Amino acid sequence: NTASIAQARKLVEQLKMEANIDRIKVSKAAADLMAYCEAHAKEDPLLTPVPASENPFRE
Amino acid sequence: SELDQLRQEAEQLKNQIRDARKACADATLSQITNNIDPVGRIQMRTRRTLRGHLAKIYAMHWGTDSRLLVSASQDGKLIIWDSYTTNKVHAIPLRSSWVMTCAYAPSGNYVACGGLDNICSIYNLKTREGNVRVSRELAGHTGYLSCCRFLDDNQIVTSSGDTTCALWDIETGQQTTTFTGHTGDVMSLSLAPDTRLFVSGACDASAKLWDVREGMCRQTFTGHESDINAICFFPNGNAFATGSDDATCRLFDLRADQELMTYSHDNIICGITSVSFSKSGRLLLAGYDDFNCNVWDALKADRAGVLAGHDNRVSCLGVTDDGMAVATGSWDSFLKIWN
Amino acid sequence: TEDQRNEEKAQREANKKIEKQLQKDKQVYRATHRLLLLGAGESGKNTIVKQMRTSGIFETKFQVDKVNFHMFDVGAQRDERRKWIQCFNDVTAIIFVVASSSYNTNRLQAALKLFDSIWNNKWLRDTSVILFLNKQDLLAEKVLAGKSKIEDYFPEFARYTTPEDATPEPGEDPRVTRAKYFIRDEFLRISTASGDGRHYCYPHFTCAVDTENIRRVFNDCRDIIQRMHLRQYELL
Amino acid sequence: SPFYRCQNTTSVEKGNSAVMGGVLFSTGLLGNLLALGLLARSGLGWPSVFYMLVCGLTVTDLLGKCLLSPVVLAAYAQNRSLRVLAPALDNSLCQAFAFFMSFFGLSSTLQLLAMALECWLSLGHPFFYRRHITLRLGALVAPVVSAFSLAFCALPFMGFGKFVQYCPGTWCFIQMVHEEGSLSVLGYSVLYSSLMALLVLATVLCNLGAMRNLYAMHRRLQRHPQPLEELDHLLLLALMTVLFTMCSLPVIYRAYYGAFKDVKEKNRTSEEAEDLRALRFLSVISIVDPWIFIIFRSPVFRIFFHK
Amino acid sequence: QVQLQESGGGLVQPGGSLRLSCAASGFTFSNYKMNWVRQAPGKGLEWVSDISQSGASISYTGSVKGRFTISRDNAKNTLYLQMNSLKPEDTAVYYCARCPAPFTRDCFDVTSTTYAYRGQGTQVTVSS
Ligand SMILES: CC(C)CCC[C@@H](C)[C@H]1CC[C@H]2[C@@H]3CC=C4C[C@@H](OC(=O)CCC(=O)O)CC[C@]4(C)[C@H]3CC[C@]12C
Ligand SMILES: O=C(O)CCCCCC[C@H]1C(=O)NC(=O)N1CC[C@@H](O)C1CCCCC1
Ligand SMILES: *[C@@H]1O[C@H](CO)[C@@H](O)[C@H](O)[C@H]1NC(C)=O
Repeated sequence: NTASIAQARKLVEQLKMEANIDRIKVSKAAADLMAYCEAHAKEDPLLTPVPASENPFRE
Repeated sequence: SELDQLRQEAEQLKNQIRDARKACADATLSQITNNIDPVGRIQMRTRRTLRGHLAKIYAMHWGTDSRLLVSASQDGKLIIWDSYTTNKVHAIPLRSSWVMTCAYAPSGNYVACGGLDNICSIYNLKTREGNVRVSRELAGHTGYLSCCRFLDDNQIVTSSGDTTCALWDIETGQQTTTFTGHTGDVMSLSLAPDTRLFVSGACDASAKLWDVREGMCRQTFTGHESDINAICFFPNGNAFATGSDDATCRLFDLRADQELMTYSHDNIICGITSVSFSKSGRLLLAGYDDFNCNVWDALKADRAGVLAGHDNRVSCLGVTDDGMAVATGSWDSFLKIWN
Repeated sequence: TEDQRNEEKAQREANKKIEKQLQKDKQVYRATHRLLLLGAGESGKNTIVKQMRTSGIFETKFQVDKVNFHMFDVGAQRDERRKWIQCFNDVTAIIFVVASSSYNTNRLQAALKLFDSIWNNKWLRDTSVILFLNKQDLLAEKVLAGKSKIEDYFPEFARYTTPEDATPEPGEDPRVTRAKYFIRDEFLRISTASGDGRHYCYPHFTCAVDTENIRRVFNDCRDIIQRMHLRQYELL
Repeated sequence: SPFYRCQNTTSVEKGNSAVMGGVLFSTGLLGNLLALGLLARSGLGWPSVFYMLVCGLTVTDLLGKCLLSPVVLAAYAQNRSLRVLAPALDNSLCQAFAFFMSFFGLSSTLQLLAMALECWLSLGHPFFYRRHITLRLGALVAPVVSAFSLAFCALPFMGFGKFVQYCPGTWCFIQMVHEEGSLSVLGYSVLYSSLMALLVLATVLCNLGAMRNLYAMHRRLQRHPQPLEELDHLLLLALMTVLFTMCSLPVIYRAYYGAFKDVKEKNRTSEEAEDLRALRFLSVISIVDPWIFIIFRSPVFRIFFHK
Repeated sequence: QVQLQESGGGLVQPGGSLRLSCAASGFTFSNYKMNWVRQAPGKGLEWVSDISQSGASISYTGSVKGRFTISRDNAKNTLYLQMNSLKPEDTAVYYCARCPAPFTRDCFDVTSTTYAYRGQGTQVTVSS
């Protein structure tokens, strides 16, 4: 019983600090992830394949 | 009873969190997308096959030069490869044969590994007039080691099967910080691009965001419905992806504090063992128990490719820092480099 | 490019030295058989360890007829086994130790449930289990003269009879013969339901004073290897 | 009167037809092609030591039939004996025919001994098998056996034996009878068949040792789509042992009968027909090899005739 | 968020009857095998019964065979345990347990202490 109430006291305190945070809209967060991918699309060799002369694994 | 009152207050606080997340869910990631061009068909070929392990491979980790690779197998061996030439650079025999994880230091001077012996062993690769030796053994975990990642040459963070995470001072061998709060075996950890935060996934179907310099849990994410096996940060550090036993990958946003996307198919009924992102974050690569690796479009959640070359379970996955190639380890004792 | 050619020559020589060492390690690896020792503390698992002869795992090495065996015992892990038990999918056999006298908490039903999950796990479908029903002398006391009963925990024991092919021990009461073979048939019901010819169960009755279990592990492992070799002749 | 009538003849003797020599090739071609068709589906996905040994045996059985049979069938069609079949090649066609016929008999016997040794070691000494028998060793059986068989069967080319043409003139083989009893001619004929006798004896003993372990394995399991059990593996080993012994002894008996019985009490008409049946019996091993080792193990065949 | 909530327990005379319910949420209920486990006031956690994904595969522990009946309702995501002829030995805290993974024949740690996919339980007391 002592270990049960001790665990429940820490569960309440953890939920208090997680409830009082500032959150942004999902649309704002989705637009940031989408804008990150389009600004680095040309730098992704798996997305845009490099020429065979620039590929170190092509023999 | 006082125990009943705490359960009621905890249940009240969970409803406040759920309403706050629902208040900021004005749109979905699919609606913001669905006007952008799809990825297309991603067709990668095997460029290298690495042979020499005698038993199943459990982990691999790329070096920061995107050329050297370390892998761990349960034949009690740790092999460092040169992926450009397929030459073996080092072969470290391990004291315990049950290794479950391995790591490569960003400086390239050290390699760590651990497993069922509840010890994280550090190996010095730059020994003056000698071979590779054990620099340090880190003891203090009461469960099996599941993951480890270097912060620098003197700090490393580990996951364990005793529902805890720890931060170590390698020079003194002592736990600087203990991260507690999970109620199941922690299976994976992923460091942020700036080594101030990390995320962990455990067998309680939840993921937690930790602050390294304060040792506290900031956010908890409860999207999955089974054990989480893998976790990986987005390249910008504002999101991460998880893989679970419910045959589903999910994407979580830190600032929105909720799940964004689910990556699943009707004919996929096997768990996910490893996840990783491409350099830009557009692709999400996941290793599965049906011996395959699926390439997902992270923004549109439609499968773009399949990596099918292993005869047994795919256990580990890794993308280079320059984004040139991916590496897959498997239970058939082979590593492949795809491009 | 003289230095570039020399450093690849030096890298090729270092790869040759590693491959020679990995040939010696391959011969040792396939000449050694690995076993997992699984069981509760009360079951007499530690008594089996001395018969064969903080830390996360313990290892015992013994040799029977110039054949090396490495047995591993789980030392410091939590009771949730569903993650770390996948590491033992390629062992030659799993040694499962059961306290046959612990039938009245129901430790016998707990051992039956653990055996069911091991037998039906998807990563353990090709791993054979050597089953040791331990402490037959303790079972002998509680059945013949003791008032302890097994029908209350297992109602099917009333209809059960000794099989005709069963061989009672010399100087053994018939009543304790039914007790031993009823517990054995509980495990054989699980194993024969979904064996499918991939893995097999080898049940044995054992005691602390036996000192013959090391030979019985050798004989069962020989049969396990023979049936693994037989699967290569159905080549299509 | 020389013992071998057709050693200089230039035509096929009256009273012979290619039906018997055409049936053996026709049945042996369809059996071995089907077996290689099944091996391609499984191995290439359109391996064990036994898979490597079986492929080497099937390749030898297919090469032997496709290389010897058209020469025999051409003789019957053109009404010309084996030494005037190719006038640009003269009698070298008969010498090469006899060399290859003895090579395929010796090579396939040595391969069947290695397949009997492999099955006896894996079931009789499983711990010894795991330490020392590897996939590299199983891939080196057919090359090393063929290299030895090519060198051993070339001893008459070095002056230790003879090759002669047999009636009706459509085949050539080792000379087994010498009128003067020369030790040069008769020494190799006895040495070849004595070696073949020891290989057949060792193959039978190894198959009996493997079948003894299979019965013991079935006996333990009795105490307690569909995969092959122990007894149908024992059934296939028993069938192979009976046919391999039955089809190999006529050749061995002719070599000893031709070296230790005086020529004057032998007749000639009966000896011609008996030497022919000995090599027609030896040809049946290649016909039944694909069925015992490949086709009867296929799940595709087991659908039609379950057993 | 995987949640299991039990209800239906209470004080019952010997030979009486009780029906327990387990409302499930946060997962696909039809993909998992469900279990009932209990903890006596002195002993540890003990497995009681289980039922497969579609029903039709039911097992009990020996002491409750012929008296307990486990039932499933995939439409309502509810697990049931009908209890008949209750004994004083049945006094326990009964928990609703879920197997760790979907589409699996085996269930490993449902009786382990601190298992994540188990509910808070309900108290059943049998006394005259
Ligand atoms: C002159 C022409 C008309 C006839 C050629 C005669 C030989 C040169 C041939 C006939 C038999 C052949 C052998 C028959 C079987 C095999 C097994 C074969 O191996 C396999 O098929 C699978 C096993 C493995 O790959 O090791 C390797 C070639 C080899 C030795 C062949 C090598 C070439 C041989 C000796
Ligand atoms: O002269 C006549 O009428 C028939 C001549 C008798 C020889 C048959 C030749 C040919 C044929 O005609 N049919 C086959 O199958 N052949 C090929 C057999 C061949 O695989 C075998 C291998 C083992 C060693 C011995 C030969
Ligand atoms: C065949 O010719 C040889 C000489 O080439 C001769 O010695 C031999 O007796 C002849 N055999 C016959 C005619 O049967």
